[PDB]
This record gives sequence, structure tokens and C-alpha cells, in this order.
Amino acid sequence: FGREDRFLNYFASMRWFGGVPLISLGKETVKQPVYIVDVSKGIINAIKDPDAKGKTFAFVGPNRYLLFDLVQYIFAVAYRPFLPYPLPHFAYRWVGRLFEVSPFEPWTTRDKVERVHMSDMTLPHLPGLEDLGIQATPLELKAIEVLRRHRTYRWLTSEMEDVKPAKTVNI
Amino acid sequence: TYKFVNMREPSMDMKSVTDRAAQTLLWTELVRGLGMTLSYLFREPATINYPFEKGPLSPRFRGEHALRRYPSGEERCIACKLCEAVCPAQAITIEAEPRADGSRRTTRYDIDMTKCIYCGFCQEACPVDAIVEGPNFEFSTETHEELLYNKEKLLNNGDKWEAEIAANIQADYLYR
Amino acid sequence: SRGEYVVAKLDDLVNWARRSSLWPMTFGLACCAVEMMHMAAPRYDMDRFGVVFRASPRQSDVMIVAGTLTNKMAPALRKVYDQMPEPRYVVSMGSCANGGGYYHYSYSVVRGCDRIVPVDIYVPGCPPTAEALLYGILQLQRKIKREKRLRIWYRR
Amino acid sequence: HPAAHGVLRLVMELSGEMVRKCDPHIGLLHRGTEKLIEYKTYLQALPYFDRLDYVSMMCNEQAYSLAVEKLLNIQPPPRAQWIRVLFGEITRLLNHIMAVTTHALDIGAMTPFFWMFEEREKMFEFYERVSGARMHAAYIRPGGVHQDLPLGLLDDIYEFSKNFSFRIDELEEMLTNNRIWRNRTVDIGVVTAEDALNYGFSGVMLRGSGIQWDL
Amino acid sequence: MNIMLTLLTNVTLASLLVLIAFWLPQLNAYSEKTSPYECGFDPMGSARLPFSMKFFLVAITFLLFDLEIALLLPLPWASQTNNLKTMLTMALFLLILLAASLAYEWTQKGLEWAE
Amino acid sequence: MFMINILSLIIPILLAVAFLTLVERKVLGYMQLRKGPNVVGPYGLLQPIADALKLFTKEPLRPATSSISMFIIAPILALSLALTMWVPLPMPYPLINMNLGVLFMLAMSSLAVYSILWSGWASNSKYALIGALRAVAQTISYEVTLAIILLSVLLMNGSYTLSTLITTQEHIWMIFTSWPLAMMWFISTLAETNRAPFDLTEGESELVSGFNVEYAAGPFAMFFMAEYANIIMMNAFTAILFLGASHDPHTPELYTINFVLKTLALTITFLWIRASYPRFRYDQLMHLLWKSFLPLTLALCMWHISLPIMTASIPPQS
Amino acid sequence: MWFEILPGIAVMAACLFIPGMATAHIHKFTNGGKEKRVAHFSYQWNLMERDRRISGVNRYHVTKGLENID
Amino acid sequence: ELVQVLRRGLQQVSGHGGLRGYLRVLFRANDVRVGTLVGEDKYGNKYYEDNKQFFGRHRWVIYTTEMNGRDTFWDVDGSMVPPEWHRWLHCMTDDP
Ligand SMILES: CCCCCCCCCCCCCCCCC[C@@H](O)O[C@H](CO[C@H](O)CCCCCCCCCCCCCCC)COP(=O)(O)OCC[N+](C)(C)C
Ligand SMILES: CCCCCCCCCCCCCCCCC[C@@H](O)O[C@H](CO[C@H](O)CCCCCCCCCCCCCCC)COP(=O)(O)OCC[N+](C)(C)C
Ligand SMILES: CCCCCCCC/C=C\CCCCCCCC(=O)O[C@H](COC(=O)CCCCCCC/C=C/CCCCCCCC)COP(=O)(O)OCCN
Ligand SMILES: COC1=C(OC)C(=O)C(CC=C(C)C)=C(C)C1=O
Ligand SMILES: COC1=C(OC)C(=O)C(CC=C(C)C)=C(C)C1=O
Ligand code: SF4
Ligand code: SF4
Ligand code: SF4
Repeated sequence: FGREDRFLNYFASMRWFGGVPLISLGKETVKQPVYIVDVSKGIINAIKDPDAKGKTFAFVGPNRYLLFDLVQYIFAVAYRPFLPYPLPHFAYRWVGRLFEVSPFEPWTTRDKVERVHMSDMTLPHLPGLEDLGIQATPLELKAIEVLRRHRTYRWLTSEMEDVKPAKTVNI
Repeated sequence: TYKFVNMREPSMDMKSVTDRAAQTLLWTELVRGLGMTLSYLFREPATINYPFEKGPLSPRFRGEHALRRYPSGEERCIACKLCEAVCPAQAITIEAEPRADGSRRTTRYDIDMTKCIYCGFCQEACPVDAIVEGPNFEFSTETHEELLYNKEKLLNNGDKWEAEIAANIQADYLYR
Repeated sequence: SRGEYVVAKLDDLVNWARRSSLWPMTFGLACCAVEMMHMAAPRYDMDRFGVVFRASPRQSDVMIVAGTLTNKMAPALRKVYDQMPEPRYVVSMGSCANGGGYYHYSYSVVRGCDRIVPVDIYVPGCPPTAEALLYGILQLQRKIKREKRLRIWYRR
Repeated sequence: HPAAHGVLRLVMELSGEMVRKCDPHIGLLHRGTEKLIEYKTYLQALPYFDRLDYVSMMCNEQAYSLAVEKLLNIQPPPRAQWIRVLFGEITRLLNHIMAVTTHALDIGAMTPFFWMFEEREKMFEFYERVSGARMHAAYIRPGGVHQDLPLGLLDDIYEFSKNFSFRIDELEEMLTNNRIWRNRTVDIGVVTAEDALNYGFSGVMLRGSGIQWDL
Repeated sequence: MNIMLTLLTNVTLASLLVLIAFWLPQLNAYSEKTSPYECGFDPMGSARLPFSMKFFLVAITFLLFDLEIALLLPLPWASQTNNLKTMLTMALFLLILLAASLAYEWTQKGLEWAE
Repeated sequence: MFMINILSLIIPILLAVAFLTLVERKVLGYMQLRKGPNVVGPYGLLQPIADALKLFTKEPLRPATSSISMFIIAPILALSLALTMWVPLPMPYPLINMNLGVLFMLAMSSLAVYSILWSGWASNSKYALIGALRAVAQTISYEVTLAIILLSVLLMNGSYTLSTLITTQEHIWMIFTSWPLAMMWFISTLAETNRAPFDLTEGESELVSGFNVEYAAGPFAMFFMAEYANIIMMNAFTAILFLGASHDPHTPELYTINFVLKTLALTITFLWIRASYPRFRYDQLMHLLWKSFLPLTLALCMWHISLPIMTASIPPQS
Repeated sequence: MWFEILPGIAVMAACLFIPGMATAHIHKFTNGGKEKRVAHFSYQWNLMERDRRISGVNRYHVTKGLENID
Repeated sequence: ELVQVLRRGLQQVSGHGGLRGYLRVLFRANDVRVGTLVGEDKYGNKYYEDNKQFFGRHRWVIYTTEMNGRDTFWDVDGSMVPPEWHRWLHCMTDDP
């Protein structure tokens, strides 16, 4: 997730349709997003690390969220009215197939819908950011730098410590 | 000795007062300005047809830098480093050593054309007319690195522009 | 192929439209702006090429950095470059903008405007003559003539 | 800003459009010229004065050369002094053309700028023919001038001079008696002679208040 | 009916021009691009703060003088009455009263802007 | 068939505006000892096409602080009103024949100010707000005097129908009867259209771009086209009002050619005036319109009410 | 240039020619070729309505002369 | 005297080798003036002078349509002038 990402911007742009369609209301999906600067610093460190020759790393964020909680927090940081409604899997797939027809960059695809609803894997046997000397930045410290663009003029100056960070399903 | 620019007093007779009233109510001076613009409309414009027509220049024009040779083909530069010393912008970098035949010649001669102020001091300082500012001025590039000249580029510029540089020097060396 | 021909023709049309109407921002810094004015003067008449000054950044296509860029001004120059709608182009004109020039080693001078904004054309001189800047603008037009946006989009 | 005349941050406190306070912020073109001069020799520091006031350049060269000559206890030859004064008057013509035309352009008169910049271009040609640079000549130096005049320069200067007065007359016909110009200029920015003296003013900014002073 | 169709056609053309301008080209909007323009530096305050009006009294006088336009407009038809004496006398009375109100506003420094 | 008429009205007007941009640029250039657009197309004949194509392929911006609805509405209203103000013009036959055409032009022209007002307010920037306030001041300056001048001139036409003006000046131009009213009307139309010396709402040297400083690409081009169409339309209105061409019912093309030549002369005079003078202060415009134009306009309105009654020259069509 | 300003002026003049001529020809085409009738007042409208009723083809511009009164 | 300038324009049309050459020189150089040929390059550039024109317009060059490898029918630039004709064309000298 970052300024030019397709993760936070993707959910923030769903306000144009009026509601947020989520499969199973997003209560059966768990996400662990990671900050862009952390990934880039990890790449540079892996270049500069001689022990990372044949290794395989897994870059994950510090907190795990339910999809419903994550999207609710996203809409709260952007100060937009949150209208979540459940959409069945086949209907969402049909919507994605319809959007796939764009000759330009599609707004969404069936594969994108599949990947959004799929929970992040837990791979504790792989090295992570911490093994390269990186402390992963939580979403609650960098969400405003992405979602402040999506606010209206009335809420443009609101500070980051106003939107009450969300609940994490951790352990 | 001084003069006044705004120290006149208008007449107060009926004739001049009526002329001023006519000027106020019928806009005489505005019509005169319109007439001046109309006169300018019908003159020939001063525009020239660049790039097919060029602006006038002189043999003293200071354009792109170049390194010159003697008629035998030997380089004129003998690495005295006076151009480097005199350069107000520290745009010239020089390294030299004895050549294989024992000549005093440079191994590195660079001019940073993004540091250069094009003052012509280097060609004044040169005692053998080795470094000159040529007549070329149309050498804009697309990258910054293309404006960092080394010895090969300057020698190529000299070989390219010698036919004009020699004639320009012949017409002006008696003033120097 | 038909589509290749159509995208080539459309790219040619859009390139001609963009390079035949270039509007530089009313923006100058130092001595080189005087030569910019002389390029706007009757002798060279940049407006006869379709080149028109406009004050607002939102109504500008080209930005000509004509003068020394200092550290106090770099935020404002970057701000007005960012507020230009795309496509946009930058012309670095003169030694000061190209690499610092006479003030390269100063404590308050940015050593080239390309440390702040990307540059398309570098016009050398201190100052470059009005004809030199005109040559730079025509070179920028020739560079715009060579863009392949729709062909590359089709090739994706 | 088109009327900022370069790099100026005027922070203005306004009630409506009435100007309650002006705060000029400068230094957006501070290049640290004096320190750099401290790091150069006397001939190397000459081109900086070309770039101090880039509208009147040979005048700055003349001032710097006069200071260095005073410190050197030497005297330029008479021909050098005559050439210096001639090109100083040409430079004054250039500066006054630029100032008046850009003042009118800021107020709203766009055309005299275009009329007079052709004469400015011809004077630039004189500059180039005498030095090889159109505006940054470095011609005037603490010994005199760098080079002698080319064999056909005085005739061309005379040809320009015998005609410049008609251009001045056309500019005056455009501006001097216009009622809109007078409305925009008369009784605007009035400064008293005592205030002008105490505030450090010089040149026209003194002479416009009746102070009879000219260096 | 014809006027309604003309208005609809003009509005549709303008709206289609806007829609073409907004959906045809490539958009790249970020925070710095969409910020307010204040000549390169951030503004100090808000543009929604009160902006004092120095010609308010002239604005109210304009409100009052606009209705005399509605009073004077039917004059081309009023010129066709049989009693031209009364019509001319009352029209001149209205115009004289308007000029008198203008003179009263002028002499009491009403047309001068506040400082 | 009426839709074909609407298109045949509005498309040539847009083309004329597009080429008026080029003509203005070339006229100003030649008045400034230069040439003007001469390169793209022979004699710059393809410059307007390039300008339009470049403007409509550029990114439009929506400011972060802007009120989006009014921001988008304002250019639509501007161009719609600019196109609409053409339908009652008799050339020599109007698209829409109205009993009160002059009142229609008055009402729609006074409605067109809200485009500038709402664009400046919705931009939510200081320079745009200053431009909008200047527009308010300008409208207050010119509206009443313009209305009284129109009434005074039409007291000799006998009605508010625009076609009757062709019959009124069948033998003599109306300018030989009301040339002072014509002078004040010309100045008032310069002030109405925000043209030099009365272009305060933009004020390039003072307010960067003024009310439209936040607009870019197509929305900005819309304001530009509305402005130039207003210029052409107001000069055509002045030509119909004060320089009446003779109309032959069996050959209206002669009248069309005559009227087009006269309105082109007036538009070129507009460009001339722009090229010849400096700009006013917007309080000085108010003082000019209220302390010089208004008393003379009132006196001349009294004069033109009295004169037909004294001279027994009252026009028909009560 | 000064005569190179003339092609653009000619193009603008040609563009401005089209509205009036087009309106005249469209009026002529849809009114039997005789200059579309004007109804500023109710009397002229009543005249047109009577013309429409007596035309026999529901078209006002179809004119019946002295051959319609036997 | 209007007939005189119209006849001059017709002769300008005829002096470029017909309508085709006239239109070629109009669309390539945006200029239809006729001058005295001074010389030609080994690359194809042609040089013309006309001393009745004011200073700046009295000398010009019609560029070649094909330089070393590129087609210069439309894309011409001032750097295609060789140094000797560069000296002549910029009025640094009087001798071609
Ligand atoms: C219908 C409304 C919507 C669309 C509006 C379209 C408006 C009409 C299009 C206008 C076409 C004219 C443009 C072409 C003029 C170029 C002239 C020529 O010179 O161009 C040359 C070559 O031109 C280009 O290579 C190609 C230009 C056109 C490409 C194909 C035309 C496509 C038109 C299709 C229209 C359909 C629009 C889409 C509708 C939805 C390159 O020369 P140039 O560098 O300049 O000049 C050098 C300067 N010199 C002469 C002084 C030395
Ligand atoms: C001037 C007066 C005359 C003009 C009259 C013509 C008016 C034309 C209409 C005005 C719009 C013209 C713009 C043309 C560009 C198309 C823009 C958009 O509509 O296309 C995409 C629309 O596609 C969407 O992405 C989704 C595709 C399908 C949407 C589902 C709706 C249901 C339609 C059913 C489709 C099934 C097949 C259809 C055929 C039966 C959106 O992509 P987007 O990136 O955002 O926008 C940027 C466009 N870029 C890339 C060119 C810069
Ligand atoms: C038997 C008697 C019957 C009736 C007789 C009537 C005859 C009366 C004769 C006098 C009437 C003349 C009308 C003139 C109206 C205004 C004149 C005027 O004085 O206004 C000026 C100002 O007016 C202007 O100067 C105009 C300003 C804007 C000028 C813009 C460019 C000028 C346009 C060029 C010429 C336009 C040609 C107009 C007609 C065009 C064809 C329609 C006042 O300003 P100040 O000098 O500051 O004086 C007041 C302070 N004490
Ligand atoms: C007439 O159009 C022009 C301007 O707009 C008024 C300018 O600002 C400028 C720049 C000069 C001012 C003082 C910023 C030039 C050169 C110009 O030609
Ligand atoms: C000579 O004084 C100066 C100006 O006034 C004429 C300027 O406008 C500007 C910049 C504005 C235009 C676009 C050149 C500069 C840099 C300047 O130095
Ligand atoms: S011209 Fe001046 S600044 Fe340039 S290299 Fe020579 S001495 Fe250095
Ligand atoms: S002054 Fe001349 S000879 Fe000496 S190093 Fe420089 S180029 Fe060579
Ligand atoms: S490059 Fe030279 S002329 Fe240009 S701003 Fe810098 S010092 Fe002045």
C-alpha cells in the first residue's frame, strides 16, 4: 500500500458506486498489507546482504485485519460514508467479467476480485522484513498520506490521530 | 542645468476652454492613439524568417568552444593551463604529460559547458590561439551529459569549424 | 494492419496539435528572461510559431527555466511545475539553470534545475541568444513530433 | 506573477482590495555573489557586475572599473573614457526603454514594448559588434576597454541615433497625454522630498520630488 | 417550444463538450497537482473568510435604481396614449426624481468607496 | 428542419470564434511590428484547429478545495448562454422572432454574469474570488446606464422587436440621430464583455488569470469560446442597432453581406482598442459610469422622450 | 505584410455568412418559398389559423385565390 | 498601382517554376520571395540574396530535402549549414 498503490486507492474509489460490495460482508477474509518503503528498503538490504543469496523472503505488515474492519477504517480515514453490503461470489465474478472488457486499464477484473477476497497466508518458516533490519510501518501511521487525497474540502485538514485505529485479529 | 517636465499652466480663455471641453467630451487624444496604432499596422514588420534567415553577427561573436591545429595537423595546445587559471567559472579541467615523441601535450581537456559563462577569457589567455570560441550557437542537446565536453569532442569541433574560425580570426586579429 | 495505420495517423495528428500550440508559462528568474523577452520581440516573434505566454500554470504546456534557481525558490518552482496539467515539458535555458553556471559553487544555488524537475531540452549559453532559444524550442517541437503514445498503447 | 518583475514574494494584507500592509520577501535570487567575488581575482570578478543589474550592464562594469582604478591609482586613456561614456549612454537608453515599456505593460499597455524592443535589439547588435556578446560584454575593464571599435561602428551608431527620437515621440504620443494613463499614474505613490532623502532614495525617485541631484 | 428546444440543444452541446474534455485525455491527479494556486507558495488563510466590500452603499443604491428601470421601460408604449401631456409630465417627474436621488447620493459623499 | 437551423446557426458561430482568435492574434502582431501566427498552416490558417485539439487533449484539473458542482456548472452555463444570445438576431430573419427581443438579450446577458461569479467562488482560491468580486463591481457599474441607453435608442424604434430596427433605419442610420448614445453604448459594450480597457475580471498583470485561474484544458476553452462569441454577438447587436443595412425582401444575401461586413469592422475596432490603450482601475470604471455616463444618459433619455412629442415623430406599433 | 491578415478575415466572414443565408433558405423551403409569416399579435395568428383551415391540406402557406370561390 | 503589386505576385508565382514549386516553397519555408541564386552546397542547400530587402531578410537559404541520412523535407534546422555558408549567411562577411 502506498500513494500510487492499487490497494487503498482501489477501496477508496468504490465510493463512486454508492456502496461497498463485499463477499460474505468481508467477515471471512484477513489481510496483512505492507508499506511500500518497507518493501523497497528490504530489496536494497537484500542486495547488500551476502547471506540472502539463495534465500526466500516474505514481506508482511505488522498487523492482520479483517477485510470489513480494514475497509471501514479506510472509509473513516477518508471521512466518507460507509455503506457495506454483501454481494454473492458469482455476482461479483459477473461484475468483474463485465469490467474486464475495457481496452484500457480495467477498473477491476475477475482475478482482482478473487485476490481481494482471499486471506493472506501465514508463513512463519520464511524470513521477513525484520531479518533484513526493517521495522515494518503500521498502516495507522501512513494511511493518511494516501487517503487525504480522497477527502472533501471540509475534512482536508483533519489530523491523523482523529480516526481511532481499527481492530486487529492478531493471534 | 535642469528643466521642468510637468510645470505648465493652461490658458483660461473661452477658446482654449472650449477646446479642452471638446477633448473631454469627444475623446481627441484617444483617437490620436488609435491613429498611431493604425499607422503602425500598415508598416512592414521587422520579423525575419528563421531558420531560413539568420540574425546578423560579427567576427567577435563568442559561441561554441573549439581546439585548433597548425597547418601541418599538429595541435596548437601546449598545456600551459592559462585558460584553466583564468576561467571565472572553473569550467576547464586539464591534465598533461610528455607525449611518446616528447611533446608537451594534454591527456585531458574538458570544458563544462553548463558551468561556462562564455566570457571568452580563455581565448584571450591562450598564447598560441589553440582554444577559441567559435561562431556556432545552435548546439542545444537533450541531456545534461551531452554538454560535458572532453578533448575528443573539442578537437572534432575544431576540425569541423576550422574553415570559418580561421577566416573569423583573420578579420579580427589586428584588433587584438 | 488497419489498427496500426489508424493509431499511427492519430498519433501524428495529436503530435502535430501538441507541437503546433505550445504555451510557455509566464515565468522568469534572471538575465535569461531578457533574452526570452527578445525572443518574444518583433524580430523573432515566437507567437508566429504558435508559442504564446500564459500566466496561469493550469493553462501552460511548457516551462522555461530562464535564470538561476536558488534554494529559497526551489519549493515554489516545484509547486508551479506540479500544478501544470499533463502533458508538460521543461526547457532549461542558460548555464545557471543547466548546471549552476557562474554560481555553481555557491551555498544558496541549486546546481541545475534538473535536480528539481525533469528537463527535456538544455539550451547552452550565458545568456543564450534569442536565436539559440528559438533553436531549442524548435528542437523541442521536433522531439514532440517523434512521440509514439498510441502506437505503444496498441502494442501493449 | 507577471507583475512581480522577477522573483518577489509580496505578502500583502488587504481589506477588500485596499492594501493595508506590504511585506516584501526577497532572496529568491540571492546567489551569494560577494563571497564568490572574495574567491576570485579582480579580472575574474568583473563578469559578476554584468549579471548584477542585467538591464544596465556596462554601467556596472564602469562602476567596478572606476573603483578598481581608484584603488590602483591609474588613469584610463581619453579614448577609453569617451567610449565608456558613449556606451554608458547607450546602456541608459536600453534600461529606460525596458523600464518604461514594462511599466506600461504592467499597467496594461502592451504595444510600446514591442515597438521599442526592436531598437533594443539594434543596441544589442552594437554590444555584440563591440564585444562579441549581445548583453554580457565584459567590455569595460579596470584598464579601459578590452578592444578598440571595429572600423564601421560609429557610422551605424550615428544612423541609429538620428532616428531614435521619432520612436521616443511615438511612445510619448501613445502614453503621455492619454487620460487612462494619467488616471493610472497621477497622484499614485506620492513621496515627499524629506521622506525620499531619509529613506535612502536616489536617481529619478529623488528628482521626481523636486530634489535637484544628479551624480 | 422552439425556444425550449434551442435551450436544450445549447445545454446539451456544452455538457457534451465538458464530458469529452473530462473523459478523453489521460488524468494523473495527485495532492500537489490539485492544491490551490497562490503563485508557488501555500496560502496563509482560507478563501472562504469574509471579504470586505468597499462599495456596499453603491450596491444598495443599485438595488434601488434597478427598479426605476422597470418603471421606465414601458415608455415606448406609453408614448402612444391620447393624453401626451400627463404622460410626458409624469415621465419627466420620474426621471427628475431619479436624478435628484443621484444628486443627493453624490453630494453626501455616498458614491465614494469606504477606506 | 428547425434542428438543422439551430446547427447552421451554432456551428458556423463556433468556427467564426475559432478563426477570430487567429485574426486577433495577427492584427495585434501587425500593430506591434510583428507578424503573428504564420507557420502552422498557410498564414496561420490551421492555428485555431491546433489550439482546440491541444486544449481538448489536455488533462482537466479539479481543485481539492473546489465545490465540484458549481465548478462544472459555470462553463456550461457560460457557453450555453453565449450560444443562446444569437437566436433573436435578425440577419435579416431571426431564428426566434420575439415581441421583446431587446429585453431577452438584457435578461440573458445579466444572467451570464453568474458563470464568472460561480466559477470564481467554486474555485475556492483567492485570485478567483477577487476576479468574481471585480465582476460584481463591473455589473453594478454598467447595468443601469446600459438599460437607459437601450431605452433611449429604442424610443425611436417604437417597440422592442429587433426586426423593426431594420425598418426604422431604412433611409438613414440610427447613428446620425443618437451618436452620443452610440458612444456611451460602445463603451458600455466594451465594459459588458470584459474587454480592454475594462478586463478586470481576468486582469492578467494584476490577478494572474483572475476568475479562471484554476481552470484548465476544455473547461477553460469553453470560457474562451463564450467570451469571443459574446464579443461577436455584441458587435453584431451594435451593428443592427446603430448601422442599419437596407433589406431587399427578394435578395436577403445583400443584407447578410452588409451586416457581416459591419460587425466584422466593429470587432476589428475592438481588437484595435485592445491594442491601443492601458487598463482601468475597477473603482475608476464605476466612477466613470456613475458620475459621467449616468447624468448624461438621464438627460438624453429625457431629451428622447420629449423630442418625438415636440416634433410629431412618434413611431408606430403601440 | 498587412494583407496576410486577410485570409483569416475572409474565413471568418464566410463563417458568419452561413447563419443568415441558411435561415433565409430554410424559411423559404418550409413556407412555400414566400418568406415565413410573422405573427406578433393575435390578429395575425388568427389570419394564419384561418389560412390553415381553408387550405385543405393543413398547411397555412398553401394559398387559395379566386379559383376557390366558383 | 494595385495592378502592379498583383502582377508582381503573379511573377512571384511564375519565378518558382510554376504552381507546384510555388506551393512547395510556400509550405516548406513559409515564404515565396524570389532572389538571385548565390550558390549551392554539396549537400543541396541553395543560397539566395535580394539587396532591396532590409537588413536581416536580404540573404536566405533554401535547405536541402535530403542530408546525410535523414529526410529534411519538413524537419530542417539551422545546424545543417556548412561553416563557409554559415559565415556568409550570418553576415560575418560580404564575400560568398
Ligand atoms: C470532426 C471534429 C473532431 C475532430 C477535429 C479534427 C479537425 C481537422 C484535422 C486538421 C488536419 C490538419 C493537420 C495537418 C497539418 C500538417 C502540415 C504539415 O506541415 O505537417 C507535416 C506532416 O504532418 C504530420 O506528419 C501529419 C499531420 C496529420 C496526420 C493525419 C491526419 C489525421 C486527420 C483525421 C481526422 C479525424 C479526427 C478524429 C474524429 C473523432 C510536418 O510539417 P511541420 O513539422 O508541421 O512544419 C515544419 C515547419 N517548417 C515547414 C517551417 C519547416
Ligand atoms: C461535440 C458534439 C458532438 C460529439 C458527440 C459524441 C459524444 C461522445 C461521448 C463523450 C465521451 C468521449 C470520450 C471517449 C473515451 C472513452 C472513455 C470511457 O467511456 O471509456 C472507458 C469505459 O470503459 C470502462 O472502463 C468499463 C468498460 C464497460 C463499462 C460497463 C458498462 C456497461 C456497458 C456494456 C458493455 C458490453 C459491450 C458493449 C457493446 C454492446 C473508461 O475508461 P477510463 O480509463 O476510466 O477513462 C480514460 C480513457 N482514456 C484511457 C482514453 C484516457
Ligand atoms: C440641440 C441639442 C440636442 C442634443 C445635443 C447633444 C450634443 C451633446 C454633445 C456632448 C455629448 C457627447 C457624449 C460623450 C459622453 C462621454 C464623454 C465624457 O466626457 O466621458 C469622459 C470619459 O470618457 C472616455 O474617455 C471613454 C473611456 C474609455 C475609452 C475606451 C476606448 C475609446 C473608444 C474609441 C472610440 C470609440 C468610438 C465610439 C463610437 C463607435 C460607434 C458606435 C469623462 O471622463 P473624464 O475625462 O475623467 O472627466 C470626468 C472627470 N471630470
Ligand atoms: C504581450 O504578451 C506578453 C506578456 O503578457 C502581457 C508578458 O508578460 C511578457 C513578459 C514581460 C513581462 C514584463 C513579464 C512578454 C514578453 C509578452 O510578450
Ligand atoms: C527585468 O526585470 C524582470 C522583469 O521585468 C521586466 C520580469 O518580468 C522577469 C520574469 C517574467 C517574464 C516572463 C520574463 C524577470 C526575470 C526580470 O528580471
Ligand atoms: S569562456 Fe570564460 S567561463 Fe567559458 S571556459 Fe572560457 S574562460 Fe571559462
Ligand atoms: S591556454 Fe591554450 S595552450 Fe594553454 S592549456 Fe589552454 S588551450 Fe592549451
Ligand atoms: S545563465 Fe548567465 S544570463 Fe542566464 S541567468 Fe545565469 S548569469 Fe544570467
